[PDB]
Amino acid sequence: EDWIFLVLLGLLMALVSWVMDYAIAACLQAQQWMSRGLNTSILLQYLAWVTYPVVLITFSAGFTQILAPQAVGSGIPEMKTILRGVVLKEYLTLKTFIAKVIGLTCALGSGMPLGKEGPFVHIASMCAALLSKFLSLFGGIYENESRNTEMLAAACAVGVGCCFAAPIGGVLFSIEVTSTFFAVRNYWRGFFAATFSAFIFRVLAVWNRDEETITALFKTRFRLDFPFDLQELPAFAVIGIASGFGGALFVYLNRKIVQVMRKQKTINRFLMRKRLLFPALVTLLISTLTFPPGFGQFMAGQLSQKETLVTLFDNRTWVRQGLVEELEPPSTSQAWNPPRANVFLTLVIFILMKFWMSALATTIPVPCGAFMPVFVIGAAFGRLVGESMAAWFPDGIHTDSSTYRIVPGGYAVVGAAALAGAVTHTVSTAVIVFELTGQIAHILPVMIAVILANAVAQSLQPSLYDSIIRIKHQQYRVRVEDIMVRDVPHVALSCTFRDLRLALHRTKGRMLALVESPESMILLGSIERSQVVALLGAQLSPARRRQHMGEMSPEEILEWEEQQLDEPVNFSDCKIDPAPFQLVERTSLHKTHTIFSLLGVDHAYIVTLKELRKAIEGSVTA
Amino acid sequence: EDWIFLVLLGLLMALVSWVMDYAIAACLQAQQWMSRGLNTSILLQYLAWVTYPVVLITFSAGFTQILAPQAVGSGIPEMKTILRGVVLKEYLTLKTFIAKVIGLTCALGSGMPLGKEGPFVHIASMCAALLSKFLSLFGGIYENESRNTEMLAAACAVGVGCCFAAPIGGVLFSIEVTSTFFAVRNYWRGFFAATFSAFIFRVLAVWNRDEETITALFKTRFRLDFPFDLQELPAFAVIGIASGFGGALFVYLNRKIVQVMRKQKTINRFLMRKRLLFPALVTLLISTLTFPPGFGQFMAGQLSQKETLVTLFDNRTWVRQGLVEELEPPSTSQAWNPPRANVFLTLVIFILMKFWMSALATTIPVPCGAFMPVFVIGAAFGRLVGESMAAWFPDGIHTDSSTYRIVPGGYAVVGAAALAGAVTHTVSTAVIVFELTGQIAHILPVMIAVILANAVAQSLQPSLYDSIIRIKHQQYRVRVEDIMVRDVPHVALSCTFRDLRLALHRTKGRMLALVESPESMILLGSIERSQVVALLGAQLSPARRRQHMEEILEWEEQQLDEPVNFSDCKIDPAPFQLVERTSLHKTHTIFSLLGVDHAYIVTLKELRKAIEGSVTA
Repeated sequence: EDWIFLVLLGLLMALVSWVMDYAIAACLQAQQWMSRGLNTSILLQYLAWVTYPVVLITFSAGFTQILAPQAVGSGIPEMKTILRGVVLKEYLTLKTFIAKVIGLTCALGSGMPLGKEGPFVHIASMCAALLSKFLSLFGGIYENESRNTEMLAAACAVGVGCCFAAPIGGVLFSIEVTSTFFAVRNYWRGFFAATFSAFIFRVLAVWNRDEETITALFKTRFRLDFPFDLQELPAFAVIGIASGFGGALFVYLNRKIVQVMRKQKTINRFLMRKRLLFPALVTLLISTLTFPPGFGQFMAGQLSQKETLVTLFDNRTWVRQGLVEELEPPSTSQAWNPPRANVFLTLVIFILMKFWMSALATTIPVPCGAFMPVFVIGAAFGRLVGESMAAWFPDGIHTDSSTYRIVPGGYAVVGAAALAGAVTHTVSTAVIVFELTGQIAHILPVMIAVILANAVAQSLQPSLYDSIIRIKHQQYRVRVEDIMVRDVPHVALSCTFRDLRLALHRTKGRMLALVESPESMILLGSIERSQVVALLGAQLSPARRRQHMGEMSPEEILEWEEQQLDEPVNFSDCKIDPAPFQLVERTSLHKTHTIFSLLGVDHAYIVTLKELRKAIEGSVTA
Repeated sequence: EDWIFLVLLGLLMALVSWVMDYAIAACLQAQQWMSRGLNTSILLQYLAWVTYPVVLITFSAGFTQILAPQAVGSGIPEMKTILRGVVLKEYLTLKTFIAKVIGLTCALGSGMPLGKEGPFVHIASMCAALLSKFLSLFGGIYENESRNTEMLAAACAVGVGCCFAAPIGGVLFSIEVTSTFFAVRNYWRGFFAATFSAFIFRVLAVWNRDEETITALFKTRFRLDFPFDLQELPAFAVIGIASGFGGALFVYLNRKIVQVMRKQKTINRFLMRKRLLFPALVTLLISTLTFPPGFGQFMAGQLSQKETLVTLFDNRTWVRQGLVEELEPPSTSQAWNPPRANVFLTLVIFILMKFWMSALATTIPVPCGAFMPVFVIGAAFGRLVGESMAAWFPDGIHTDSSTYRIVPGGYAVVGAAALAGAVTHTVSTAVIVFELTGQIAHILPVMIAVILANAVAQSLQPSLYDSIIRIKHQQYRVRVEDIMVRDVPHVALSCTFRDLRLALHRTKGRMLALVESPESMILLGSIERSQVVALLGAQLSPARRRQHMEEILEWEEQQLDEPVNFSDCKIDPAPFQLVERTSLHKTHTIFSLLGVDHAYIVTLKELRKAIEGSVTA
């Protein structure tokens, strides 16, 4: 049951990933062809390069808003809530699936600096849930909510891995971000299905002849014998620490911008009146600023995210390219070398500018991710550091009568992984970059930088997903009993339905306490609403009524039904939930936190969560 | 607090690992020098090659028995119970630490086909606990038990990673074996400390000039551009499936041998009388069977585990060595090519013999691991498959007008990873082998073989560590209430200490419920042992009697009317909570979350006995 479900999930995920990659590649090449074919005049080229991304962003935003507004956003915090016990059923629908897929496809094909990790993991979970209902028609065993949650958790890992074609890093990323306690059984299913999905995706890529064989997406060609020297270790460490700041700073600005979007009343009014104008305006601004013959000469704006990341991982030293540039074809790296600006100046401009472009683009009401822009900007930072170090040591480092030339690509990988970890607070970023590049020779520098960046970022700022979810010994002193109300309705065993209907019209609660006797008061079991509906539906069979012997007003029928309320109730056929939640009134808040973090139950033992959460919010912010 | 603790744990672990590796290398080179220096006569060479491993094994077994018999065994299943909530305090001692370290050193220097991961992770747990106890003198915040368990779990990953110098693979392996529910916070601490463990170990290795730079332990030199072809995918998959059998079979035979070692009364009596003879006898047998000029010519017995594993990872094709063997120095692989036996025959003999050799050596009452023999034998199996495939395709596979030669080293890596995963039921083994080899070019075939082997092994047999711990719709019908005795002693709030001492002398339980009245039975508050100690200490103060102006037991009885206070010391009045009607699935998950033993008193012993009774019928 489980294994075939994972296999099918992986197969459909590989198909979806391949078709989305093909669509975004087609959109990108269409954009490049339109830009190049209108080179006769700068004005027409600017007009096309502006209108195209604007058109795609407006179309995606409008389609997502009309079809399913819940598709807006990354969705990773949403599944964090899902796996913490808060079941938002509205997010897992076919309409939201189509809206999110089309919106993410258009956003990624418009050339916007956005990521796919969030919407794609959301689609992973949604597809797993849809396959769960599809298999439910062939058997009720899938109706279990615990197994559905397990499959959703596995599908998160499957989607994150299929994003990078990295089954290990994807599953580790999902474990870090979507949960705090993870079962090794769920790890097994998630990694298995992610492996199958990556296999099928690579086979499809080979079949389409996009890649010659099953290989890495971001191939590097660093030296394996001597990839790095010991004297390179501390600077690499610095690359981490600064990246941590670059992480802690980033999560700051984004959280501010949305607040500026939310707190300002005039901006809110403009959004409520002209919701499609803001994405159009920001896309206009970014397209104008990244115009290749304009400011794009200082940013290499003619490159999309993929080729930019590939170029940043180049193993050659750009600073020394000026002497051996006669016996090779024109490589892509020449786009980073304008005749008027040095490599270092271009890298600094790209960093300082793409930083705030990504910060603003992450706030757009479209399905998009943030891991890709952070990865690209960190790769640029690492490339800058590596080029600076190579400039400081033109002939490399001397060790044991040998001279080893410094490779800026290793520094770029280090910086990308470190800044991704700093922004996200996840350890798998090293695993993801390792599986993307295909070389683990730089394992120690990347790892040290990632650890340092994650540590300093966690010391400074919480994670970006936590920011989204928050925007979208003295503990023993406080007691819970001080806010408990003694007024609770009780139902006698031999009472009539009059008191029951009076309580139903008086109390809007979802549950009632059916006690055995007022003295012992041993509660035997809760009653579900679906149980009552099923009993009512089955009771109206003519056989039982016969054996247990038109413009009319409904009041007469209601009176007859009231007079016919002397029949017994049965609890044999349908299921009964045997597990109330458990706490003690004197439980320490640490154990409370651990238990509620373990599985995420909204209810405890009647006490409600609303006022307790109000008190907690009033005890932490002040 | 935590971070510096991890840093110190990593530093000491790296130092211990480096000194252990140096000692093992010194013992191995001493054995090789002794064997080579007595080549004048085969009899004396055989005598030395027999006595030396026997001497080290007997010394290790005797020292472990005398100092701390608890150090016997791998230590992983015992650490798993510690993380499941069963606190066996006897294992985490200085004496067990010293005994286990010296036994590991002697056993791995004797040339025995054994591994270190289990005993080494046990060292990790013990040193983390000892560091906690040492620095607890500087602060009380560490006598909390939960944080002690967290650092034990972190040290598990620390030790497993430092074994392979693989920060990611070690932590993931530890998560697979030692726990079923793991916190990402514990992952962070364990991975941090393991990373600095590997860093310091590599720095020390570079300083000692053992390695030129910080690099992989088992360097491979496979082609990075095109490492494998798609037509190689199904055979690689087969390498997994058979390895799964090779896993499920292995865990079988070991569990049988110990059972035969346990059930047989004569062997057991010999063990009580001559416990040092059995390791000596088995060491004599294995040394005789791996004698290099004897049967070792068909098994390459001149090579220990490390160089054997390095040779099995060679990128050259052995079958074709016979034509281009004139312009290179004599490589280690020549040890696998006797003039009388082909490569395939030698590999098959090595497989068939080393399999049962490792199976028998895993049962020895010395601290040893099984991952290294399984890894070596799986590498041999993969090398055999790769050589056979290269023989079937002498010029490689043709793809896109190109011809690519088959590299048996990738097959050896795939087989080793698959069989290690099949034996251990751990997915992480791919990451460990990847960080050891330093190349991830064969990544997809490795994971396919590992997952297939793990699936078939789990379908067939439980894990080796589970075997060790077990040797050392109608489900809903059975209920717990059917085995409960309704008679439980109760203590009234208005009673004297006479009834309390009577209950303590009658009931051996650690805690009792002090209720107000037998009717309401409202438990107001528990009394800790420290509370009783404080009351006893304050009871003997002469100042209270003086200022208010045998026989010891009578005086205490006369002084039983003093007040009690609940202000100074801490009290935890909230024991763990469960429902009697909890279904078995979530019951199993909880008894594996933090893991409990007791619940609400109802005892689990009779239910466990009933479960154990479901096997004979």
